[PDB]
Amino acid sequence: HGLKEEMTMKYHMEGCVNGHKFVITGEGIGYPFKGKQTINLCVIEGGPLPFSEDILSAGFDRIFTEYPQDIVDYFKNSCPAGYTWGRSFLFEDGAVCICNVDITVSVKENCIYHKSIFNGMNFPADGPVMKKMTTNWEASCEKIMPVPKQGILKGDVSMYLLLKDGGRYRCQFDTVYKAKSVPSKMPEWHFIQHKLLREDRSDAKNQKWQLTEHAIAFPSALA
Amino acid sequence: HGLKEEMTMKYHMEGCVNGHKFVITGEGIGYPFKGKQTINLCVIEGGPLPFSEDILSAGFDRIFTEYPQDIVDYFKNSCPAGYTWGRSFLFEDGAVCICNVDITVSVKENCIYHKSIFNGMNFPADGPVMKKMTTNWEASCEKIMPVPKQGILKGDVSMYLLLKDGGRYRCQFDTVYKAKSVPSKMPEWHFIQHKLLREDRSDAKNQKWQLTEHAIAFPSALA
Amino acid sequence: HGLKEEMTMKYHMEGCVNGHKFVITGEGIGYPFKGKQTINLCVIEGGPLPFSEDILSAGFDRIFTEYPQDIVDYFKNSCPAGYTWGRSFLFEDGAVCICNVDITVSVKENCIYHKSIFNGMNFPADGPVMKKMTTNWEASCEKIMPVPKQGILKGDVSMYLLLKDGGRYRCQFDTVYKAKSVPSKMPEWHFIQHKLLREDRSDAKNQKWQLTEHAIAFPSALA
Amino acid sequence: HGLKEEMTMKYHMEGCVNGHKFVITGEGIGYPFKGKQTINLCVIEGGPLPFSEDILSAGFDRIFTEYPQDIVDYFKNSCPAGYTWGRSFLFEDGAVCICNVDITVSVKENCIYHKSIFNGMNFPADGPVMKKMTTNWEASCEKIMPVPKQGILKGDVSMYLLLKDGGRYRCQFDTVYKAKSVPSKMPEWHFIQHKLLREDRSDAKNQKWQLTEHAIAFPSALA
Repeated sequence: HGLKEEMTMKYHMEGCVNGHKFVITGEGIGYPFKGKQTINLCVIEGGPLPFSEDILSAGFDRIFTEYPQDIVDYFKNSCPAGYTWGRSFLFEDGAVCICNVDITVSVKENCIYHKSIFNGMNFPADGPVMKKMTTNWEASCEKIMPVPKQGILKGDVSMYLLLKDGGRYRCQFDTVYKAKSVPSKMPEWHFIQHKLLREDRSDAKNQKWQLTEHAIAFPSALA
Repeated sequence: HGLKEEMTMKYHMEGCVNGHKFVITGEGIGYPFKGKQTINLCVIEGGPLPFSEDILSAGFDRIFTEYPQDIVDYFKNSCPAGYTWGRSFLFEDGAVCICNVDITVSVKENCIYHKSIFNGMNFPADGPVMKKMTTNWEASCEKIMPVPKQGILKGDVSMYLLLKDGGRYRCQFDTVYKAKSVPSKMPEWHFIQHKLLREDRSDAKNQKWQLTEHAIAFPSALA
Repeated sequence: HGLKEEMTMKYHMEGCVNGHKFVITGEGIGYPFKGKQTINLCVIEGGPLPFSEDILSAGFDRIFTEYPQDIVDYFKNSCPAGYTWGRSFLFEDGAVCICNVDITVSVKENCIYHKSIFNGMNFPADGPVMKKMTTNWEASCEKIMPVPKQGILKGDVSMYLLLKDGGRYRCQFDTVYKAKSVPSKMPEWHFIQHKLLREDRSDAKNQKWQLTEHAIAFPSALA
Repeated sequence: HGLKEEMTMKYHMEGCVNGHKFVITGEGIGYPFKGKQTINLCVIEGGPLPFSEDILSAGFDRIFTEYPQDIVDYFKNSCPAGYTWGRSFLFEDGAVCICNVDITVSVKENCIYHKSIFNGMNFPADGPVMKKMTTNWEASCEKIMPVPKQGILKGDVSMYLLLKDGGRYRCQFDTVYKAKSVPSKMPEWHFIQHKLLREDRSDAKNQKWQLTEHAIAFPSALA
């Protein structure tokens, strides 16, 4: 579908969180069929961010999911034209974010482009996000489900951002995934398990960090 | 504060709802001290809109609130520099929107400028917003609360959008209002009642409409 | 309708909060047409309660609401047979309660009886409820709406429990009110403003407290 | 822990849903180490129920979960004294239920006893629960999390009840699990996948049905 075992990618995110504007760019290398990716981000406007970077992590691609042969891979089937997705983030302390992403494969470059718009508000000044008290998202299991009359998928995952003191901070992710062309095949409902990690790489020059994700699709374990 | 009994205003909104991009411009006339306004909107890009216009109505100014003398008017006080606000809209069927607005008074024009960004997603294709089945918002009572030590306000109002068949469709609004300069005076908590009405004005050529709002601040009725 | 200007009432509540069982009895005197009541509660089983007594307050009667003559008084019209109500309490930190109440007028004794079942859970051990850090609910405005063709009302109020440190703790109330017998008349939607106050009266032998409420119904102030 | 390869169980549930009171009794057989159970329910008061029986299904035991040897089994370690649990059910259309269950093993009888109290409200008259339009819960993945320093667990699962017309009706479950004796060992966080199936067995004398469940615990799939 215009894809190879190893690919590069590019990222552009513009956002506003609690009224703070920012632009982030980045690049990475991934293995679409192994569901693995490693990416490096740099805050080119609005740095240093007054809020935890961890809230942005999921806003930077389900092409990078190891799918078994007997589950339709809606995301690779959408390539190379690609797909768009929209996601709401509902945090336990009343904060709300929305992210929209447009994904396109460049077959000429073997490179997957990502353009994001990220908007969020109502993070309490004294909460773990504005106080930068977060460390990493916990590993998760997302439910993926088809909307057959519409040729789109929905995702549903209850997420936990782990805190410096050892506590957890919950966020409900609800996602709509939409191929750019009408799919011939639709998957049945299944799960995707994720593990996403951040490592800071900031220095005198820029705020920057590395994200790594490993994702695998699974059917229900029950016969 | 650079305000007069009668003023004009200008509106620019850019947004995206369920992946549909659009731009809307507008102008009107209002009476700040009476808490009354009438505005006319024009869809300039992305029309006709594939969703109900009603979801957008509150995204286009608490300066137009009648305040009694013994309640601090945070919004008028913030003039002529103005203020900003951010709102989440949580609909009963899972849809989520976020709107950010920047408001500033041109004393030389006697005009209030409003620039807004509206994003929304997860409106069901068969729901009243996508099927354009709504008529008007019901009149409402918003609670306004000061945030101690941050010089900002929060707003909380449970809204109902009335449907062509006599139903109601609920949306929870949560707002943060922030003056561009530190306030010297902060209000105690109070209510604001609103009545917001839409009248279509669409050609065979163009999508356009008028909005009127009347808003009044009140303390608790129980003494 | 079996009602007088001054009446007595009786209360029996059984409940479980965070797995703690309790039984509470009470009595009071009220003024139905003036919207005022004072009641006295005594924990006869499960005392002293390991949670804030304030969560229980709204679980012990809209008969005690001053209605203007131009709004239908559904609650008084249901008497003397009475009415039942069911309410969910959704707290900002994830705690959830439900309460069900059965209300009947005894004309022989000029006394309104209240039988309630209160269930709640997921109050965090470190939170204001389990640490008894609450003082009183802030005054409120509830929206009351008729349900076309079911002979019932729905109430919607966003409540705030004031904290010892001066903070607020939010809870969303959603109520279903159901006259025992079919009403001849239904109200249009309106507001009810409430003010509810608690005074501790515990002694050497029982946990005890007094509650007072004043409630008045109003149309929209904008017509 | 007083457990055997094959065991029997007894149930008693008392409840009220939208004001309708009921009593259910039941009996089953199960295989704790294989995570399988089959139970038969009989409505002994308040039959036939005016709501879908499917909302009750999860209210009738995590002892019945196939556990990896390398994950601490909180539930079997609590036996034979047993454990209790509380759960909130937040449906997408605003209905709310709470269930509390007390579980205990009779070693003499090789029998697991369950006593439940189920209360729910705000199911819309025209919704799939009151219109009995549901067929079965879809198979799920619950996240199970230890609570540091309290010796309890929390469960979080986003559940979907399948409808006759092929649609889905969403419910968020949040559970608190509490061993009767303070545990010496706590598990790390993990998943439990479930599949729960209902078959109606109603005759002219009683409303009756069968439930089967298969549940397996898993760690995160990712390294």
